[PDB]
Amino acid sequence: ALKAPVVVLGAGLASVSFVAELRQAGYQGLITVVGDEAERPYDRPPLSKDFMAHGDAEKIRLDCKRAPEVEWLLGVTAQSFDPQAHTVALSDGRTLPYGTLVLATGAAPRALPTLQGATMPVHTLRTLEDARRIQAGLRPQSRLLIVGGGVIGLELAATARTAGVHVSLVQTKPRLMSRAAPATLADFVARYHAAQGVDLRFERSVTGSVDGVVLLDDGTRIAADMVVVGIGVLANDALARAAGLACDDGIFVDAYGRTTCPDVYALGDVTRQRNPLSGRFERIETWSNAQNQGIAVARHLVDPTAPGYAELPWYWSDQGALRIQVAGLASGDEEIVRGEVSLDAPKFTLIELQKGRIVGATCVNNARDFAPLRRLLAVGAKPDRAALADPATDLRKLAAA
Amino acid sequence: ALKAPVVVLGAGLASVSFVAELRQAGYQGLITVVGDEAERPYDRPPLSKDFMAHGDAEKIRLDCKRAPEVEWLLGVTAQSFDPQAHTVALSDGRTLPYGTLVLATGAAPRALPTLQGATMPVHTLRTLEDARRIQAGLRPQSRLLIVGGGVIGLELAATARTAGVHVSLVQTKPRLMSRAAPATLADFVARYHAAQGVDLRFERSVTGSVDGVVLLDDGTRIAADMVVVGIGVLANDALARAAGLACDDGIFVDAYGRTTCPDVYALGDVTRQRNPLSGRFERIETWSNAQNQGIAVARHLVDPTAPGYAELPWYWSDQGALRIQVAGLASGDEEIVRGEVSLDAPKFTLIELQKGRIVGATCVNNARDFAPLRRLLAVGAKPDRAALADPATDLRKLAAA
Ligand SMILES: Cc1cc2nc3c(=O)[nH]c(=O)nc-3n(C[C@H](O)[C@H](O)[C@H](O)COP(=O)(O)OP(=O)(O)OC[C@H]3O[C@@H](n4cnc5c(N)ncnc54)[C@H](O)[C@@H]3O)c2cc1C
Ligand SMILES: Cc1cc2nc3c(=O)[nH]c(=O)nc-3n(C[C@H](O)[C@H](O)[C@H](O)COP(=O)(O)OP(=O)(O)OC[C@H]3O[C@@H](n4cnc5c(N)ncnc54)[C@H](O)[C@@H]3O)c2cc1C
Repeated sequence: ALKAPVVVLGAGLASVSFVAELRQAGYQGLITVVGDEAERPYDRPPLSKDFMAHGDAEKIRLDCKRAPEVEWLLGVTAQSFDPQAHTVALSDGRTLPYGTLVLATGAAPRALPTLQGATMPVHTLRTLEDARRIQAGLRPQSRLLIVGGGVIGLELAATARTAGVHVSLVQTKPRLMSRAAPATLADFVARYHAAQGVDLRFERSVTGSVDGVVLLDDGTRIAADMVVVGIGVLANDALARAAGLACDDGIFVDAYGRTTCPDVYALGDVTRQRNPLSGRFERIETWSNAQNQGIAVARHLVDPTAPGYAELPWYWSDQGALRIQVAGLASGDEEIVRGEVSLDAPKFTLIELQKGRIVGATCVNNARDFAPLRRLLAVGAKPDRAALADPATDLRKLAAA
Repeated sequence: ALKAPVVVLGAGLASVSFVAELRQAGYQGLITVVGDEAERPYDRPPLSKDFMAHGDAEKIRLDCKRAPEVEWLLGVTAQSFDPQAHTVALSDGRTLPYGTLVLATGAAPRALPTLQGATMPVHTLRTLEDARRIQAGLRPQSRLLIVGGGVIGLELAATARTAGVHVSLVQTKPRLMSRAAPATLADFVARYHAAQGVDLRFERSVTGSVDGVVLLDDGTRIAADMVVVGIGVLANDALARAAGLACDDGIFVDAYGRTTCPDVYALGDVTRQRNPLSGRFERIETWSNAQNQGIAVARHLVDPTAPGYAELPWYWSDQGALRIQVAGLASGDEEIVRGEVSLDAPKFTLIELQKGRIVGATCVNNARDFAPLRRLLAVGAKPDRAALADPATDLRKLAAA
């Protein structure tokens, strides 16, 4: 089952969380981690947040303390693995044996085909190197165009506006945060960004670019000094595909993290896995999944009596004055709005229900509500809906009881 | 790898094909097949075709000759399996041990929620029992309503019209055969059925039924003596789900038929698997997949040097005077029409191309063209497109050369 030695491909959050849990759970055999970035393992959420603003990479490193006795091969790329021979081929000419192989290779930004031959700066934002490159171009009064209205693009928009950068944003869908964000939240977020001076363009797509100017499918133009593309990510599943594992923009895994290849597991952004709320497979793209799935897979490898991964999805986003938290599903058959939705000191909570059962929640500038809502969500609570609306109600009381 | 004894759950085409290939490839260990239907293994395509018309089940049995030394437990249901203990629990109180378990449990017709409490005959068409029940109600001059415009519904429509039954058909999508059929084919097929007296209703859905009359979402009614629902199927993946395998309306498998659980494989209609043409995972619902995937998985179990499953998708449908064959993808960036599309002695070929490469083909009443087209499709041929259109061209010549 858990056969030594353990080899993990990728040295991001999922990998670090996994190897720390292996050690904490009592596994004492070899652990070797192969990471292609020549960087002390680091967390990505700061890259479009405080790092983009203040630039200190020594504030964003992951804690590998709970992972003693691990050899981290940084700056080296796993090029293939042979699941029959139980070996991994590295870019430095070495080969690693494994008893258990764990693919934690994450995902990479999708390129925008229409900007392939661009002769102006076009960047994506995934790595520390990416963040440093973008930051170097955030000149005050310069013009930035962001393609894509997902959370990372919006976080960059906010950061850029704070830095005195003019920002335009092109979104093909009619709303921001089209993936896993309630419409009510998305509409409010657009109003917020518009009020901060972001030039939002909905239902437009980029058709190309010429001499520092981007072209749109409504026949118009947007001049910019830099483009940052953020239209989503694609799983880094090439090694799995080549080795014969089941993959489709993501490695399919069960709740134990098992791939279709015996002795090969996968975790984090690279996986396509069951969302327990929808009961469908999806590629989850969140910090909490990377950490939680890594921990759960490790725990069950060391102790097979442990349950499989079962945590429900959630994320957060920091966009200027908006501290956004979202859990579960973006929609059901009912939304309850707790508080007023207003640009004047924004503070509200949304609750999504399905036939009376909580299936999702949102908090904007209300961290205290979010924890009890996630507990109610976890057990599929069916609370009195007037109480959920009634601002006199205390959610922590409800969650404990 | 291939560990004896072998246990297969399900006794349909995929199972029979798999166990016959195990024997032909030289595996001599135990094989036991558990089949819930108390029927000599039989093929399903005749059920909406010649069987529905002539009623002789002894013309539709599968050949288990190439599968000697197999114990077939007919009329018994596998209730669960324990992948740790390597056992299967049967409905008759017995337990089977396995070295290799193969899930070939197929799929079952989706029920129509709006007809759940119906007080008129409502059937689906999957099994021999289903076919016999429907056939018993095909009284001449009776009225049949079919819900769903997939191939099986259309085959039943044709059979019913031939039997003198009045037929109406409700399809929610704007075209028939919305799944994997080129629009050009679908439009022609509608014209054909309309000309044979089928009352087609597009872009309508069933909202309910009252006293022998079905209600539609345009506020209208259709009276019928029998409803046959054919809005698709759902994978029979309950045992896999309960045992912890990765599933999502279908058991995920790689090209070797491996599930996420070691020593457990899956084949046929129950699987979600890579379509090599699209490069995406899909649940394939075809006779050729059931046979071909079963054979390929068996071959590779006995001989691990054999390639994984690699066949490209295709199916056929017999609808009255229309002998339809479809291979590959329903669309690309180009369609070439070979011949005239006409209700007067229908006979034509479609070819779908993507950047010059053949990615799909259709033949209506032209079996001789279909085989060379599938060969061109298999190697991704990029033939001269004027020649593909030019009716003077011989496709068999092209395929050999
Ligand atoms: C800018 C940014 C902001 C974000 N903000 C938030 C947030 O506020 N909240 C939130 O919920 N989530 C956020 N996320 C998402 C989050 O960070 C991811 O879900 C998380 O990084 C996934 O971790 P991972 O370990 O699975 O993958 P990764 O972090 O991508 O780590 C995988 C590593 O493996 C490497 N690798 C790939 N292939 C190979 C190979 N063949 N050999 C060796 N190494 C390889 C990769 O280069 C990478 O270093 C953000 C992400 C970004 C980029
Ligand atoms: C009416 C009809 C017409 C068709 N026409 C065509 C056609 O012209 N061309 C074409 O390409 N395809 C056609 N098909 C599709 C085709 O027949 C299927 O793709 C094929 O039957 C799939 O084979 P299978 O072995 O995977 O599944 P199945 O045939 O469904 O066999 C699975 C068996 O396992 C049984 N089972 C399920 N669970 C258990 C359990 N727990 N224990 C024991 N047994 C279990 C099932 O009841 C079933 O008997 C048609 C299908 C139907 C129903």
